[PDB]
Amino acid sequence: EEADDDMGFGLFD
Repeated sequence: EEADDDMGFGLFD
């Protein structure tokens, strides 16, 4: 899955 756009926390982590 593509999600390497600066993101990762309490939401989809």
